Amino acid sequence: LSIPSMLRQCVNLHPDGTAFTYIDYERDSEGISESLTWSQVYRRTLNVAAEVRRHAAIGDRAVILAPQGLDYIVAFLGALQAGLIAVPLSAPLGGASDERVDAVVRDAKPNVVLTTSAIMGDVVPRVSPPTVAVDQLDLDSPIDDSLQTTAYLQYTTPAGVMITYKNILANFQQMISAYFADTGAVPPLDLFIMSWLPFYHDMGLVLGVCAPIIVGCGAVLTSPVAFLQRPARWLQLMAREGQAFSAAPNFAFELTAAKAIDDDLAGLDLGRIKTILCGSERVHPATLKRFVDRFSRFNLREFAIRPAYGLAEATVYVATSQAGQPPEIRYFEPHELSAGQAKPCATGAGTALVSYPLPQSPIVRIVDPNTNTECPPGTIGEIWVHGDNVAGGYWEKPDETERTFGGALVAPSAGTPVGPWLRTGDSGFVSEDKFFIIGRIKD
Repeated sequence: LSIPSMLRQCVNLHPDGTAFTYIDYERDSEGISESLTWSQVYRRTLNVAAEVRRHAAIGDRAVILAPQGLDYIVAFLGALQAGLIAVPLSAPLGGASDERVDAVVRDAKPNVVLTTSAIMGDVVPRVSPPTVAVDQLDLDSPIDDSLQTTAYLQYTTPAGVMITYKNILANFQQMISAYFADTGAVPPLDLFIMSWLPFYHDMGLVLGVCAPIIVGCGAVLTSPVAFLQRPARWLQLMAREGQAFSAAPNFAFELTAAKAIDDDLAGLDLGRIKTILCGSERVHPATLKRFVDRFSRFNLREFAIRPAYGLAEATVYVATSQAGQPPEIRYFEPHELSAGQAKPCATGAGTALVSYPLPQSPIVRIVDPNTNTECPPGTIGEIWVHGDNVAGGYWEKPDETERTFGGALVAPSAGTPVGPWLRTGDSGFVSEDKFFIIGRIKD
C-alpha cells in the first residue's frame, strides 16, 4: 500500500539483508562503503519519524536539504513514516540553485527541515521552521502515522508535482511489466540497483531510494560528483555481484564512453548487467552505439540498454524499448520532420530516432495542441499521457494543474479516454505502430 508499509515488510521478511550501500570516494579513491540492512534502515527511519513528529503534524511538508548519502535516505523515509509530505531538494549549492531552494521552501511551506550537521550553516539562511540535523540524532537507538495518499512533492515558478503511493505503485507495476516482460514480470533473484543519480531528481529518487523497497533488493549508491570525477566507477559498481539495474541520461552514456579509463575497467565482467535505462534527456542513437561498441568488449549485452521516456508529472516512466532486444532505431527525412511529418528514409541516413513500442500502460496519444484532436499517424504533435501513474496536479496550483493535467480530447478514437490528459510539452509522432520523441512542442 505505501512505502513505509513496504519497508516494514522488508524488515519482516529479510531483516538482516543488505538494503543500502553508499560508496564515498572523497577520502579514498577506491571508495569507502557504508551499508545498512533492512532492520538498520528501518530503525533509523523510526528514530527520524519520532523526531519530526515533535515539530510537524500529519500532512505537513518536510523539506529535505542534505547531501547525497544515507542521511538523505533516512530523512526521506522518516518523513514518510511520520505522515509528512516529503519535499526532496538538493543541498544549497549557491547561485540560482539557492534561489530555487528559497522559492520551493516558500511554496511548500514546510513545518520541518531535515538536513545534516555538515551543511546546517548553509541550510538555515535558505529556510523559522525547525531544522533537524539528522546525523546528530541517535539514529541507531532501539525504538503508524503514514499517509496512504500523498507521499512527496517533486519540484524540478516552482510547481511541486504531487506524487501519491498509488502513482508510485502503478508506475512500478508498469515498469516491472515492461522492463522484465521477457521473464514474466519477475525480476531476477540477484537483481540489485546501482545509481549515482542525485536523489533530488525524479529518476534518482525513484530508482535509488524507492525501488529497493518496492522491488525488495539492495541498492549500491554513490554521488553524481563521484561519477563525474571518474566515470569508470559507474561500470565498476554495476559489475558487482548480481545483476545490476541502473539508469542515466544520454550525456552520461557519452561521457562514460569517451572518458572511462581502460585500466579502471581491467577484468570487469559487464555481462551480468540486467538493465541500464537511458532517460530524462533525448536519447541519441549515436551515443548508444558508441557506448555499446566500447563496452561490449567487457561483455555488456546490447539488450541491457533500455531507452526510457518519461517525466516527473508521470512519476517517472511512460515508455521503454521491447524487453529482450537491443534498441530499435528508425530513420526519417529531416526536412519533413521540420515540416511536421515523419517520412521514413534509408537506414543510417536522415535523422536516427529510437523507436518505442506504444506502451500498454500508461497510454500515449499524439495530439494537435491547438485543436485538442489526435494526430493521424505520421503527423507530429504533442505527446499526451493517461494512466494511474499520472500525478493529480501541482501542489496548491489549481490553474497550472488544469493547463498541464487537464487535456481533453475532441472526438476521441475508439478506446481512448476523453481525459484528463497530461500534456507533456514534448513533440513526437507515431509511425508504423511505434512511438517517437522529437523535441518540445514550443519549437
